[PDB]
Parts: sequence; C-alpha cells; structure tokens
Amino acid sequence: DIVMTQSPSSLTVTAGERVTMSCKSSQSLFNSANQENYLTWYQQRPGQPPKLLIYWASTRDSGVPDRFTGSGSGTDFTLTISSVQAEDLAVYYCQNDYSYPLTFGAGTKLELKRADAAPTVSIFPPSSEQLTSGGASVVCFLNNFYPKDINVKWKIEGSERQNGVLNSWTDQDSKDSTYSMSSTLTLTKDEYERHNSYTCEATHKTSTSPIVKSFNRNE
Amino acid sequence: QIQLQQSGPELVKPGTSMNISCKASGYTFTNYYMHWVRQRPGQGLEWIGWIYPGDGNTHYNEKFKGKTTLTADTSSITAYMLLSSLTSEDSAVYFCARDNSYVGFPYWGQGTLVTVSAAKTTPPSVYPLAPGSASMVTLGCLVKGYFPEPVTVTWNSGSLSSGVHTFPAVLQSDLYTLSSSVTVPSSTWPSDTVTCNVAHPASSTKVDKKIVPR
Repeated sequence: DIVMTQSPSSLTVTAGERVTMSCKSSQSLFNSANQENYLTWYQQRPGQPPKLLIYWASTRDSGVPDRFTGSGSGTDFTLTISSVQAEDLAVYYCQNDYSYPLTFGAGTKLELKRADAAPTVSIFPPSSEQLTSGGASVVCFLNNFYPKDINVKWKIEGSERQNGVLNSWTDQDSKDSTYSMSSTLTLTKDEYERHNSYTCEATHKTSTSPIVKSFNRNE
Repeated sequence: QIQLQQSGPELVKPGTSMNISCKASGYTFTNYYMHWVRQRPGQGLEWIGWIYPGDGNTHYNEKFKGKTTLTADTSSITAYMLLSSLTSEDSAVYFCARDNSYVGFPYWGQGTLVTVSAAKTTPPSVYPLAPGSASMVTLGCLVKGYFPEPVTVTWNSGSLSSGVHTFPAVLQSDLYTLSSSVTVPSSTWPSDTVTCNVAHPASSTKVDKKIVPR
C-alpha cells in the first residue's frame, strides 16, 4: 500500500486568490527509466464523479484551465490554483497511478470566503395533503447567507420548541458562494391543531436582531 | 462522446450479493481497461480493480478481491461488478471509470449508490410548500419519509434551475426527509405554474406536485 497523504484537510480562500495543496506519497512515484511521475489530480464537485485535472504530475488534461498547475517529483507533489473561481469549490484528490493497488489521498476540500450576507427567511405551513397523513411539518427556509454558522429557534405561541426540529445545510453555492439551510418542525396533526401561532426565528452574525417569520392557522 | 452509463441505485440486504452494470458507449469497448472505484458516504475514493474486456483479464485490490468479481460482455458493451457477502460498510457509491492509453481516469460513470440495509423500500410523500395566506416569492416541496437514497428534485422539469436550493436529506424515523427551495419572480406565481419533479429511482416512483396558493 502506497499511502497518499494530502494537506490540509480543507482550504478557505477569497475569490481571486491563489491556493496550493500538498500531496505526499509514502514511496516514490517517480519512474527513473522514463523520468515521469505517476501522479494524478482529480476535482470532485458534490454529487458528481471525479473529474481528471492533471496527469503525469504536471500535464493538464484537455479542457482544464491554465490556472490549475501541478508540480513536484518523487514523493512531494502540489496542486496550485492561481486564481480560485467560485466554480472551483470541490474536493481535490491525488492518486497513485504507479503501483498496485492504486490509491487515493483523503482529499482537500476547497471552500470559498466572501462578504457577509443576511439570510432570506421563509416559513411554510403544513400542506392539506400532509394533514391527512396524521402528521404536520412546518418548514423554514434560510436562503443565501454567509458565513455558514446560523441559529434557528422555533416558537409555538411564543414558547420555544426544542426537539422535533431537523436542520440541513446546503453545500456552498458554486457561483455566489452563499449557504442555505432548511429547518423542519414535525408534529402530529393533533398536536399541530392544538395550537395556532408558529414562529421561526433566524439569528445570523449579520444582525443583532433575529429575522422572525410567523404563520397563524387562522390567517 | 464517451458515455459510461451505470445501473440505478439499489437497496440490498446484508449478506446478499449485488450486480451493478456500466454500459460503455462511444469508443472501442475492447481496447481500454475499465476500472471500478468505491466512495463511502462522506469518505474518499478507493480503487477496486480493473478488467480488460478485450480478453477478460482482471486485477484486483487485495482489499476487495475476496468479495468482488469483475466481468464484461462485449456484445452489449457492458461491464459488470459482482459484490457478494455485502455488509453495512459496503454502503457506498460505486463508479466505473475508463483509463486512457497517459495515466489517470478521464471518463467516469455517474456512480451507483448501493445501500446495504434490512429496511424496506419506501417511496416518498411529496408535499407542496406554499406561503401562508396572510418583490419575489419562495416556494418549495417537502420530500418526506423515503428509503433508500437518493431522490432527484427538479422544478418545471429543469426550466427553473436558477434560484433552486435542494437541501441534503436527513435520516430520522429510519427514513429520509428532504426539502427543495425555489424562488421565482412574484409576478410569475400564481400567474404561471410551478411544479416540483421528484424521482425516487430505488422505488421507480416519480411525483409531479404543483404548488397552488392557499
């Protein structure tokens, strides 16, 4: 097993700046006969297969921008992006293509840094179709904010509710570098109709005052 | 026009076997190696092995050699991988990848998500998210209570793609719940139709829920 060590685990950079990530192999990938390094770089966007970036340690594949540059020899290799774009958000992998078994590094996650942005908050009552399910979901969308850290509090007639709440963050947006998160409060139909006022409060570092959206069953 | 088209996601029981396919079009099937790569959820990539369809030649990673068999059918230009004695650790996305005469894998399939679980296949219930009755407006669809992953959500069959956010599913009640957001010009809704297209391929279910006002 040739172990491939990548550093760091994650990068954070503002659009337009230069990053360099490292890949180290436990044994040399350099073929002294033809003087080539059997090292390959990949870019993997969320939910997609890896995309070949550079092979032979430094040769770019067809259609890869020149801002991607691979360097190094032997056991030390680097991948440099001279001007990181918003679209460059991905996990970057190096791969031993020298000896069996072929092995990959653990990847380096490239995240982007941008100006703070307040979230847009929307609250949605349970649908009439779900009320026949015997369940009732109250959904709150917090769209396009930065940084990623954000807090959501649910209130039922002014009283805070803790569990039954499930949150999920999107991956960073690939063009504006913002984040979005959903918060779902799930109750039974009987407990939902036991109440009237439902409130979703978003507190982000962009303001000391929470953004509060409310829904009433008798609107 | 190289295309590696893999079979759909599958839910398999522990200790059973699963065959997944990779139909390779656009090139001479018998002139290139076909590699297979595993990616466990949230983890990195692991190389499984390769096959040369031109003669049936294979080579395996010792980690997978005990429970993996690679085959190829030249008449149907399709490569197969048999995973046997599956465990929960084998839940992952499996890619097929073709190499080139340089090193590395320039062509990849879309990946096949295999979930090893004893739970049953459950199609989702798709609920419209419409604003309460009391510039622009945000709508949504709630995809609640399905298993296994994944689901795909589009809006107006791909027309509304800008301003669309689909949030990663969370596992509660031994089921997955997902939501997707869409924001359109307020002058277009309810003037025009907004529809979410939810597909649950492991159940072969598709739902087209129109968002109507309350």
